[PDB]
Amino acid sequence: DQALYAIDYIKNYTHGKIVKSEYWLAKMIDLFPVAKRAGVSEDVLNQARELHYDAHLYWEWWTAENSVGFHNPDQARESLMTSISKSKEAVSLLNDAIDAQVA
Amino acid sequence: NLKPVDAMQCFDCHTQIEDMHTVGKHATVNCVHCHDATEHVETASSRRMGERPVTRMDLEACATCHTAQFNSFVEVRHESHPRLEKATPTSRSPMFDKLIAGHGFAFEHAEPRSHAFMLVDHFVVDRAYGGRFQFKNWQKVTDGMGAVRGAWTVLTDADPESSDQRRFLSQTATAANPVCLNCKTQDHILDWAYMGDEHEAAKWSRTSEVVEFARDLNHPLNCFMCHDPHSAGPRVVRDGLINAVVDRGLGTYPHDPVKSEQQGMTKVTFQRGREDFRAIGLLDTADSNVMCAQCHVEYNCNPGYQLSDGSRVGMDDRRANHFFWANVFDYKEAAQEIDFFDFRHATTGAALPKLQHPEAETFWGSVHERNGVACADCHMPKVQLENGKVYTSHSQRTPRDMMGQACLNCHAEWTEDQALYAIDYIKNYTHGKIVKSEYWLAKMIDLFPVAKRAGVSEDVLNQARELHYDAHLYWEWWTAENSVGFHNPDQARESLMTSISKSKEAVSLLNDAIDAQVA
Amino acid sequence: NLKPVDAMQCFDCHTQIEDMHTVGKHATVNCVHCHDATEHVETASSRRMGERPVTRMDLEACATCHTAQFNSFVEVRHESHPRLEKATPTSRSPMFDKLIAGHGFAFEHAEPRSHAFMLVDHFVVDRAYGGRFQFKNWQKVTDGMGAVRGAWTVLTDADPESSDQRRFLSQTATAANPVCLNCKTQDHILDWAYMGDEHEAAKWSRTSEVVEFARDLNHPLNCFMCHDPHSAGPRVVRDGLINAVVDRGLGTYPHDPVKSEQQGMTKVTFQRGREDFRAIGLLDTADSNVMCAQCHVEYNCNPGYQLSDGSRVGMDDRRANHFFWANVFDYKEAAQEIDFFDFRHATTGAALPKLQHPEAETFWGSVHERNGVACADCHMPKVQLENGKVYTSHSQRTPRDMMGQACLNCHAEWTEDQALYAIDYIKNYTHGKIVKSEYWLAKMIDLFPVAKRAGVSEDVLNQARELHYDAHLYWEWWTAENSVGFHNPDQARESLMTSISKSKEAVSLLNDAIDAQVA
Amino acid sequence: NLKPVDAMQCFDCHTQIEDMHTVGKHATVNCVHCHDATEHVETASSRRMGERPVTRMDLEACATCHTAQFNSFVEVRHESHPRLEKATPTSRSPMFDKLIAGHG
Ligand code: HEC
Ligand code: HEC
Ligand code: HEC
Ligand code: HEC
Ligand code: HEC
Ligand code: HEC
Ligand code: HEC
Ligand code: HEC
Ligand code: HEC
Ligand code: HEC
Ligand code: HEC
Ligand code: HEC
Ligand code: HEC
Ligand code: HEC
Ligand SMILES: [Ca+2]
Ligand SMILES: [Ca+2]
Ligand SMILES: [Ca+2]
Ligand SMILES: [Ca+2]
Repeated sequence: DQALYAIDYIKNYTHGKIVKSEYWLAKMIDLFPVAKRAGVSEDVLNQARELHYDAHLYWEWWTAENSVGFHNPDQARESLMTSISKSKEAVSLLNDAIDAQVA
Repeated sequence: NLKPVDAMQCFDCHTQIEDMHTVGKHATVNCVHCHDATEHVETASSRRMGERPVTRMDLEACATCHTAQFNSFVEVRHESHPRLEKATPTSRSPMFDKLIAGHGFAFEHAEPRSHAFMLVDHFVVDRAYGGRFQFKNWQKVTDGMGAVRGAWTVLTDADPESSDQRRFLSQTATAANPVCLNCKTQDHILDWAYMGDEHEAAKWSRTSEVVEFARDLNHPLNCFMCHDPHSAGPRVVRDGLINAVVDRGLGTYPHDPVKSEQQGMTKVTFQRGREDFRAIGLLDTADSNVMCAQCHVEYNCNPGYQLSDGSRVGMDDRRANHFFWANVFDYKEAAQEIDFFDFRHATTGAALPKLQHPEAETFWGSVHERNGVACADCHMPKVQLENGKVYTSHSQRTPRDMMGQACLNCHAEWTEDQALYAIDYIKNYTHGKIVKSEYWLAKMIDLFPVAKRAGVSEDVLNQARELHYDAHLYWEWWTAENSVGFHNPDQARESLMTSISKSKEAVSLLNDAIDAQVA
Repeated sequence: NLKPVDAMQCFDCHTQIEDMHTVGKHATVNCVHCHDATEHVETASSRRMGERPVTRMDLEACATCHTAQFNSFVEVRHESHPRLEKATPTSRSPMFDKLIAGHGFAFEHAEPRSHAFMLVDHFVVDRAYGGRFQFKNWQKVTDGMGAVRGAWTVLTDADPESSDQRRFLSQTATAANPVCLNCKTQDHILDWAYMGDEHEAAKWSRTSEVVEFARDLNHPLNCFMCHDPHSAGPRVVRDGLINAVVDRGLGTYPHDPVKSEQQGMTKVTFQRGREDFRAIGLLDTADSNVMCAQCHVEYNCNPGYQLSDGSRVGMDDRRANHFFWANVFDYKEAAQEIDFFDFRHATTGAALPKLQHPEAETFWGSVHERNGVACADCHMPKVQLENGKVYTSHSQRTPRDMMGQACLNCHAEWTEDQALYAIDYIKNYTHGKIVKSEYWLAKMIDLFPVAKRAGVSEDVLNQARELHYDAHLYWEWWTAENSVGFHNPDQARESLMTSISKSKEAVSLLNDAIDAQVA
Repeated sequence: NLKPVDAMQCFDCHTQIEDMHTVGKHATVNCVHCHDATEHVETASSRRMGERPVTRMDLEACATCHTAQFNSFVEVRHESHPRLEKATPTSRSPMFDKLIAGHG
């Protein structure tokens, strides 16, 4: 029971960071149509697309991998925190650009 | 081997301890079990401490003569899933990230696990210390006995050379402050003045550097939090609780003056240099409702802002250590009474409250509470033995693990499966209304950017923000509270229906205003 | 609530207690936990007792600070079948009635059950008090906690107005005497002189009226039988054991002088006025082999007869309280040394020994004993806890209930089923040889009436009687011993083959003599 | 205790019930098990009901002679989770509120 509990600690923690990475990716993705329709420049959209590559990579590795973090818990944690960081940077970029177009 | 000291010599100075120790069930328990005071005795005067004696606060100090209670307390319930994030589709609050955006809990909020881990879990959670403290390795997460022995036996500090709060991992927060620690440990009981006020005799206070404070603390939920070590009689030590019940005269049962008198609290104060320093609350009866309410309540333990003018309320302010001592329908008035809110929502801009596990305030007025039932009856009942000396279980956990003692002794008309079915009926119904409240809150929140970008007036947005306060309060109480409605099902239902009503009113307001701007 | 007494004042007289109490792990344990000495202190001098202080012998005196050990001790093992007669085809000795005829054990001899019941079971067995004492009703047979609280809380006396041993039911015997009680209780520890010799300061002795003595005794297997109450250190209190080990110089391990020196015993005597009165044996180490040997040995605790001339040896004689402290192959010589036998066989007329549960003397020289294993390793091991303070189980019972701790910790090469299979191989083999030994003993016994009636000479019958002594000894050791050979399988095998050899020799002798007379 | 009624008297009016009752496996089951019709019999005509008889519709009316089927029917399956809302992430329709908006 102690060994199973140790596995579940890692899987539960990793899965929560996968879900949070998805929340931030989804939040960024939903801003793209709003930005395009508001007249945000291709230069800004391309900057956001470059951030999307990294936000996607550092998340999808972990939904693709079958151990839910168990095989390398510190690596999963560092990667998923990077995904979230990249999405947040993209959300800020797009929101600011949308707000400038509207004003 | 321990050698007894002359307690009468101590009592020549310590008349308060004499009055307590000589009369209760620890009258034969010598001071040497918990104190090393040789140099203190040689140097103290009637008014000055001299050399400070050593006081043991480890739980093993009580385990020598009370092994059964200690072993029960340190049991790890492996079925209480560990490090399980609440903001996921399969846990308590699927839309928590959207609803709580702007608050430190967004960084991590896991479900509770067994009491042995409370202090280590406080130190390692991602929202507390910027990831500074971690288990030594991932095997240590199982070690309840090690955590009890001391947090620093199982944890590391990423930088022992600095004491500032900062981020060591990118997606962390630094929400921890000294007030939090009062619901994780009382190792600091002699080093902390009542309420965490500045005091000459206090090493630590509300305004301390929390990283330095953390390093001085070791043990979870000390045995003496509910039991006076000198009299062995029932008590509480938590300052904010004593402040609500006694200082503010609210009583142990604010809705019931008679029960408050029968089951009351007496405040006892201890001085340093003849100035009030610390306090305890002795209980009239061994009332677990009040013992557990030292921590299982809604509280302030953090900086915030004034509702009146939006200005900062810092750790230096008494409001940073506060027990509201109010049920869900009295809470808004209680927060207005101290002119306080917690955070501004990141999307809506609304001033919002942050709610903490309010089991004690939720239990008031429930069918079980009105019938004289208390937390311990369901969560730490007497052990049943075919042959043996009965003692009280100290493994505070769900009644599902001990249904015979926790439920069926009172409910003779039910089998175990029938009692579980009754619990699940209430939890299933309540959870569906929590999910529906989140759906309507999320729908309202998503309209704020659309309204702002459409040119909706600040007057209309401010009206919606006022509705957001209520929609949030009447929802979050129930994701914060751990029983998923069981502790007071009719109250949960009325509150969650109010949340939904408030969100719907705000959605209608915003949609109409957006539509007018567009036309 | 208890109020502590001034222990230093006691020590002004009691220097022997001071030297024990101040040094051990009970230095902080006040006398008031076990003594009521107020009127004693008011009236005593260092040379005059004054009023006799009260001493507590109840187990709850220890349970107050050691609940885990107490609760483990009082557990009832329901799978240890109760009141199960050994003289039946499905138990230990199918032909016991034929083989033991002439002895009191023929009236009833049940298998042992849990320790909580030892004093009540002694009082109610059909062989002991003529049926005088019974459980209050048949429900009380389950009440281990009640028996521990006191025998007289669960038993009745058929005639409180008389104190003579007599039959109240027809098929009972009156074998009980005061020496028996020393292996059931030590409630009388302050009222019984060493060995039960007559003494001015002793209320009770070997020659007391056993019904009166019985009425004054309450508790089974007191906690202080293995633990000194003043030092908390390991000891024995049983007079017969101290007499064998120390007075007679045999040592704790008669077959190993080195182990006897490393794991020895120090006799401590306590005086009444100028005179030696009682004694204990303090142990060098916490050696359960010697603690359990206070009772699990072969003994005299009864009147008998002399081998030399057939004369009666009564309770007044020192031989009526005796530990032989000899293995099966040394026993005959040990009994010759004191010139003693137990009974004359009802059919054969042979002088015979009666054997009592010789677990300690059987265990000597076995593979486990030679490897430093002790009774507690298999029968009261440390508890294993995922999280908790380790303590020693006090539920003395078969290892089958705790195979992980009792066997598999040392035998990593085995599963539980493999270890059980190895135990059963030995018990099955040993039991088959016990049954064969009984077959040959019964065949011999049955020839005695045929031989007598055919006019076989007394010289021949006497030769056969001398063979009966050995055939008996080398069989009954193993029905008396409770492991069915497991404690020493090679010795059981050698002894049982000797029994069968002796019976076959007697059968041949008698058949030949019968045939010559005829055819 | 129940006392049987004269079913043939009923059948004088109730030919449809006669055709059904006399032929099936309840031909020996008396009307009193399910109907109290004393005042009805005294007041009815061939075409008018008169006083309305009582008709039992409780399941225990069948349980007297068919206890096994009744006991099987009333069993509660505790594993069939009660009051469990379908519009939640862990049930049948996670997005039900959005999709059904406008319906009760
Ligand atoms: C008079 C000379 C004293 C003697 C004798 C003992 N103590 Fe004391 N103690 C004394 C003072 C003036 C104070 C400061 C608080 C006050 O009452 O004014 C103390 C403090 C303590 C404490 C608290 C220590 C802390 O960290 O805050 C303890 C635990 C304590 N003292 C214990 C103690 C013991 C066990 C004594 C007998 C061995 C003893 N004290 C004697 C004054 C005097
Ligand atoms: C463990 C079973 C203890 C026993 C035995 C004794 N003390 Fe104690 N003491 C103990 C604790 C955990 C604390 C911290 C405060 C709390 O309320 O839990 C204390 C504190 C004191 C103090 C300080 C009181 C104050 O001014 O703040 C004093 C003066 C003190 N203790 C004295 C004392 C004496 C004299 C004892 C022998 C009679 C004694 N204590 C026993 C734990 C335990
Ligand atoms: C042995 C030296 C002890 C130490 C160390 C601790 N306690 Fe104790 N406790 C002890 C005794 C002999 C008793 C009386 C037993 C009886 O029932 O007569 C107690 C009692 C308690 C109680 C019950 C009090 C009551 O019901 O009024 C409590 C709650 C208790 N003890 C708690 C406790 C704590 C928290 C300890 C560590 C600070 C502690 N005890 C140490 C003996 C000993
Ligand atoms: C021997 C071949 C092993 C196997 C099979 C398993 N584990 Fe292991 N584990 C092993 C070692 C030598 C270590 C390092 C410990 C040390 O010596 O310092 C570990 C470590 C772990 C950890 C901690 C991982 C971390 O990142 O800190 C965990 C949580 C753990 N082991 C669990 C675990 C599980 C659940 C296993 C079965 C699936 C398992 N281990 C097998 C050695 C071996
Ligand atoms: C008493 C009024 C408390 C204050 C002050 C703090 N916490 Fe707390 N905490 C308390 C309880 C009763 C519980 C269990 C019930 C629950 O809903 O969780 C907790 C739990 C935690 C946990 C574990 C669960 C989690 O949220 O991840 C952590 C990590 C935690 N608490 C941290 C924490 C912080 C950082 C605090 C100061 C900002 C704080 N707690 C104060 C009771 C009380
Ligand atoms: C409050 C959250 C508690 C903590 C911390 C500790 N105990 Fe406790 N204890 C608590 C309750 C509600 C009760 C039952 C009181 C009643 O009469 O209903 C107890 C009881 C005890 C006792 C008395 C004997 C018994 O009933 O078991 C003892 C000796 C005891 N508790 C010891 C003890 C120890 C050693 C603790 C730390 C491991 C401890 N308690 C903490 C509530 C609380
Ligand atoms: C019986 C009438 C109860 C009383 C009195 C108290 N609680 Fe309770 N609690 C009860 C139930 C049926 C549940 C749900 C348990 C389940 O397995 O579904 C709870 C839940 C909690 C929890 C969370 C426990 C968990 O799920 O692991 C906590 C922290 C809790 N309760 C605390 C608590 C407090 C502090 C109480 C006194 C104010 C209290 N409970 C009383 C049943 C009962
Ligand atoms: C000298 C004035 C004494 C003081 C002070 C105490 N005790 Fe004593 N005790 C004393 C004597 C002379 C005797 C009799 C010795 C003899 O020769 O027989 C005793 C005896 C006891 C006993 C044994 C009683 C029995 O059943 O045989 C006990 C248990 C005892 N004393 C306890 C005791 C306690 C606890 C004391 C301090 C409270 C104490 N005694 C003081 C002489 C004196
Ligand atoms: C509380 C007032 C106690 C009473 C009553 C009894 N015992 Fe005790 N015991 C007590 C303490 C505080 C300790 C020391 C704990 C430690 O490890 O520091 C002990 C110790 C023992 C031991 C172990 C001794 C050793 O290893 O050297 C034993 C065997 C023991 N105690 C037995 C015992 C008996 C038989 C009692 C009834 C006569 C008894 N104890 C009462 C506290 C208290
Ligand atoms: C209610 C209809 C009962 C049934 C069913 C069982 N028992 Fe009973 N038992 C009952 C009573 C009222 C009594 C007498 C209690 C009293 O007033 O003294 C008993 C007694 C016993 C006894 C003791 C018999 C004796 O001769 O002393 C035993 C051993 C016993 N009961 C056991 C028992 C068993 C095993 C049952 C199921 C087969 C059983 N009882 C059923 C009341 C009732
Ligand atoms: C210590 C050397 C003992 C003496 C003196 C007496 N008995 Fe005993 N007895 C002893 C042990 C170790 C056991 C358990 C092991 C076993 O083989 O039984 C017993 C058991 C009993 C029992 C229960 C089993 C039974 O035989 O029915 C009884 C009723 C019993 N003992 C009675 C008894 C009598 C009457 C004694 C004096 C003639 C006597 N015992 C002395 C250890 C010792
Ligand atoms: C001999 C037949 C014993 C009887 C009677 C009692 N105990 Fe015991 N105890 C015994 C052994 C062999 C041991 C282990 C010694 C070792 O070091 O291996 C113990 C130990 C204890 C202790 C120490 C703590 C622990 O290891 O659990 C205590 C406090 C203790 N025992 C208490 C105790 C009580 C309360 C008893 C009466 C209910 C009791 N012991 C009887 C052997 C024997
Ligand atoms: C002719 C005088 C009748 C007699 C004899 C009985 N019934 Fe009747 N019944 C009669 C009529 C005209 C009606 C109205 C329906 C129709 O066929 O036109 C009824 C109705 C009933 C009903 C239905 C009652 C209802 O609530 O709708 C029942 C259950 C019924 N009748 C039962 C019944 C019984 C059991 C009789 C013998 C005891 C009986 N009826 C005789 C006319 C006549
Ligand atoms: C006793 C007075 C009965 C009452 C009341 C009810 N039923 Fe009955 N039923 C009864 C008998 C004697 C039989 C025949 C048994 C056989 O197999 O011979 C039946 C049969 C049925 C059946 C089976 C019919 C078939 O297979 O054709 C059914 C479905 C049935 N009964 C249902 C039923 C209902 C629903 C009742 C309450 C309205 C009811 N029965 C009452 C005897 C009795
Ligand atoms: Ca939990
Ligand atoms: Ca709050
Ligand atoms: Ca047995
Ligand atoms: Ca013998």
